[PDB]
Amino acid sequence: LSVWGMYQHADIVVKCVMIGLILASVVTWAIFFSKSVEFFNQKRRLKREQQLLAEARSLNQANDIAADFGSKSLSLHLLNEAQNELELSEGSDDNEGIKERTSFRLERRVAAVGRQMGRGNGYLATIGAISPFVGLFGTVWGIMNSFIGIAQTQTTNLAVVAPGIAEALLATAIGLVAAIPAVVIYNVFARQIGGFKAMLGDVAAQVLLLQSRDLDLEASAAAH
Amino acid sequence: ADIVVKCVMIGLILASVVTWAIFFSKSVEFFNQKRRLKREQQLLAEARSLNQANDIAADFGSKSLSLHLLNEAQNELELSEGSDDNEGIKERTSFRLERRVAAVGRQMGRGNGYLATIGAISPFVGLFGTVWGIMNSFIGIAQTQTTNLAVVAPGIAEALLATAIGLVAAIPAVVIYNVFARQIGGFKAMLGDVAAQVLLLQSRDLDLEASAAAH
Amino acid sequence: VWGMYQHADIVVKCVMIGLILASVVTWAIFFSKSVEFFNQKRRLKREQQLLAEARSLNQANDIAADFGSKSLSLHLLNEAQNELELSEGSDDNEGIKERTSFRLERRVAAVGRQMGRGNGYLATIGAISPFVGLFGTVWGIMNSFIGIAQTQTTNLAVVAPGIAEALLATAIGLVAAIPAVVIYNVFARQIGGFKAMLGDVAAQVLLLQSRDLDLEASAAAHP
Amino acid sequence: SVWGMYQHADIVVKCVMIGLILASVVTWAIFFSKSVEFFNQKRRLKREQQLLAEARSLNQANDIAADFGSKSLSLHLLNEAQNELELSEGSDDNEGIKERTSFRLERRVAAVGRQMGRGNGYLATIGAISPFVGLFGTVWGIMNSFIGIAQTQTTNLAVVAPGIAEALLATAIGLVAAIPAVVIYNVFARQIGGFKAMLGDVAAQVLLLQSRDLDLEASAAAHP
Amino acid sequence: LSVWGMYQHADIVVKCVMIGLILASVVTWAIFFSKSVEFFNQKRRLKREQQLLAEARSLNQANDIAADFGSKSLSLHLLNEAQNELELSEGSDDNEGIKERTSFRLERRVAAVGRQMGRGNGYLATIGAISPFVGLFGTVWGIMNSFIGIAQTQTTNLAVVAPGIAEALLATAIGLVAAIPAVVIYNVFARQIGGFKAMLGDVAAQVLLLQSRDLDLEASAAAHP
Amino acid sequence: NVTPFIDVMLVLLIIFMVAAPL
Repeated sequence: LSVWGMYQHADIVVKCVMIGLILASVVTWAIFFSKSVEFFNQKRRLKREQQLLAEARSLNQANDIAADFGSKSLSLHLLNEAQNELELSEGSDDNEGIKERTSFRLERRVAAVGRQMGRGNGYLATIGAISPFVGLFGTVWGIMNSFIGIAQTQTTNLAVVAPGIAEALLATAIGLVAAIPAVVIYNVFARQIGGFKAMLGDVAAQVLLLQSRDLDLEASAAAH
Repeated sequence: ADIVVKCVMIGLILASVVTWAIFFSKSVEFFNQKRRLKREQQLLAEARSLNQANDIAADFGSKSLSLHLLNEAQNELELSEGSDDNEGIKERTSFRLERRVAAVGRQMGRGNGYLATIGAISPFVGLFGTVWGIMNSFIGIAQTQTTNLAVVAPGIAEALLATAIGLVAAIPAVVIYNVFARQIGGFKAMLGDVAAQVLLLQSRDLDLEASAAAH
Repeated sequence: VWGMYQHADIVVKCVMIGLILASVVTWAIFFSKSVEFFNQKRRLKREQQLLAEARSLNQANDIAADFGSKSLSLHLLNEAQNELELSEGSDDNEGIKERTSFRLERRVAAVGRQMGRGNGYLATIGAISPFVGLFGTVWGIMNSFIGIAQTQTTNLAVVAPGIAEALLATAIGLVAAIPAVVIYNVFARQIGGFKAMLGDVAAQVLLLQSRDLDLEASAAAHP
Repeated sequence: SVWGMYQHADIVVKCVMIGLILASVVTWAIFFSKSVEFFNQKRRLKREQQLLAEARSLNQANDIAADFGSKSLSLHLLNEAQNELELSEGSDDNEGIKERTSFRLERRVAAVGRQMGRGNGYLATIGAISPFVGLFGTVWGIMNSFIGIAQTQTTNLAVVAPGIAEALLATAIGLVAAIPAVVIYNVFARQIGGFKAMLGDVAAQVLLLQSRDLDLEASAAAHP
Repeated sequence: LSVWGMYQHADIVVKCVMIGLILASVVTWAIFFSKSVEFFNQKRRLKREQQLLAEARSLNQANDIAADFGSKSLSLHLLNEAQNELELSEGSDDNEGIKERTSFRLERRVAAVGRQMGRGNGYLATIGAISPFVGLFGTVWGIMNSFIGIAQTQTTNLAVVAPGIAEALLATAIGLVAAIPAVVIYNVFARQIGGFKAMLGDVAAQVLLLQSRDLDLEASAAAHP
Repeated sequence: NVTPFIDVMLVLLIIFMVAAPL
């Protein structure tokens, strides 16, 4: 129909379906924007601080490199957690235990920060999965009113069904628009979760082994 | 109108009633648990001895899950009496937590797969409803030569009503399961934080035993 | 009609009865495992109340003695006494336990493999039964297209019995599909409950014999 | 005509359908061969497990698990055990060996899975996606049928009555390659999974035996 | 009508969708050819080199054999990681701690070596999954435009509007064309995952056992030096 | 996972629609 025609060519319940799908689309586009630019900042910071921290031959050197990151470095707070257990296991001659004790601490904390950013997963994944099924409801509603239009005519041609056909197809197409980029950029962001959080775990094992080698020095080399 | 398609639709609506009742109960309970856990997590973050762990968890009431885990810890404190093995206990006690906390999660493990798979296969039982309806329509026009699909148009519409309520029951059950499993992850994560803190408390205390006897 | 039961085809009727007879076989699977874990939850409930405070491995044996010969706890005590008889001469208490434990845990998977069978029937058949029904649809509508290319009016009741038997194929696929995956989700809750609680019992025995081997490794040490 | 029913639509659809049937036949050969092979293995390890649960010593295990035929996998497990026993020579550390040797067998157990892990993609994934192949062939046939409807416009009743039924039949041959093949690896999991138990039991047991045999050092041959 | 007469007549949105399907297919073919050629270079080369190194038997002859592999020896870089830990073993009198510090380091890099080729995979696999749904939206778009076009006046006669529905179904056709072999290629890349990661984990455990037996010599055979 | 091939039934509904004007 016309512009205001195709505004009115879909029924007001079908119109509510349309607006619900497009609004869920746009708010998760904003969620996409947030995740994309924030992970952008995080991976450029990852690149620069990875170059800054690969050279960390001492963990005290790593603290020095954690200093000139800004206060908002995740690795800075991981070294804060490291010094925390240096002060909590202050007095632990069991150098063999501590690090394991520390490790799984590590194997939550900024991973939980990563599990912060996995909060928006249900939006993209599940709304993109159910949006064609919302389109299925749009088909059910439109073809039910199409059957009403057949029962008003009993002509059984394309004319007596076709506006409800167009409304159901409009609901279907808007369900698919709300479907496909959501699930696919869900999979994009989960792959980003994988790569980024994995390299963060690489940095975590780097810090673990910095402390592990330094406490091996204090255990066996400072024995001697 | 029709009754068997209506039986399928009221099965959908009554499963929706069970689902919403479970959702309401879970969600109110989870708010209680999580805001209480927010405050009590701020409390027990600096529970710095096992005695301080009991004393800070003392005012929680008997509804503290973690107080029973302090009871778990004191239980294997008392059961490990007689032998000098500090060293085994802990892992075992960790695994006691690896039992108990999972049990806590399995405390709510019952209706989860129920409503998850209900939201999964609700379009499939709506599909069966429309299969039943359209098959009865073509039994109604199983003569030699018919025309005029208006004689079977409202029957197929009432068949599509089954798919409609199948979708209506399908959406929020899978939705609410994904929300609930998401904060299963969140709440079990915070509870594992608490469990790890208790393990580190008792681990540092047994290290101060093995080191205070050493130093 | 009785002719309408064998209407226009019998091999699609053959897959109808194939779906519902595989359903009956898995119904036998269902009610069997149902009364099985019913007996198990009642029994292990009672036996849980018993052996939760069996203070010794001797109490783990004697408090298990009233179970009858058909308890899994009896088999786990057999595993424990087996490692006792195999660690004769082993002054290393400290090893044994680890070597013992996963024995149990392989046995625990054998516990799952006590009923590892039957499950794939319910689960996978309840998944793909409407695809069997889908082939029934394609068969029926191809035969109806043979009919309406024989008539070439292609309207409207000339397609109707083929459409009806295609939907009958769909419907029997759906009847086979839904309760089968339902029953496997029920059986996965049985997996969770029985696995977890029997693992609680296994951890109980491991704690008991762990503390007893600690009392042997520190027998004349702590006094 | 019956050969008319063969020759209605097209020959590319014929090529797709016979490709489905030939992939079916080669995976039937896969199913048959792995079936008779794992029966040989099941009957074998059945009586072997009967005789080797009673293998009360590792030398009794070398006696019993030798033959059994010369082609026992357990013989190669005994070979790897004696290999690292000969590679245990010089090091009095009992405590290291077995740990490593554990996962040796477990990596060998991985090799055992990697014995038969290759080729399952054919069976399972072709059983999954064959109706999607037939779906595409049906899309092909119905689009050509719509070309035929465009050839005879203003009347679309019997312009394509049979030929669409051939394209759907393409889906049917996708359907005829759909059901059992997935099921096959389901088959080729389950008691094979028990095999992942069973053989993975006994050498582990032999490990346990060897562990207790190392106790026959570490608790018995410890003090000369 | 001719294919250009069916195609330029069709909706340009559906045309852009189908050409995006074919271009993502070209990306997939390039990535597949690259992983295939590189992986069999790895397979043949490091298979013969695996036959060499499984009985290198010295862990310095493991270095010497892996010295002349060419520059692309991943295994010699893992030997460089081992010598790095030996340089981190300086002062470490505890042989037993080192090993633990050694262990995961191999499977810190190796799956990263796996994630050397870990990129591009989820891309083309999920392309092969969801491309027919993209073509399904192409069908809904085209059939929606056609059945608005026969509903405005409103007309009848599907037979004179059916080529629009066929040009719509062409989107699902090209979506399936891209959909099948991309899932196929990730399944054979998962077989590559199995072969490469398992085999190089065998190499990793080989080096672990070499240097592990050497530290067992230094801790127990050199206990009686 | 393998759910949306109710769309095949939607294609069957398209066939039901082309059967209508006859």
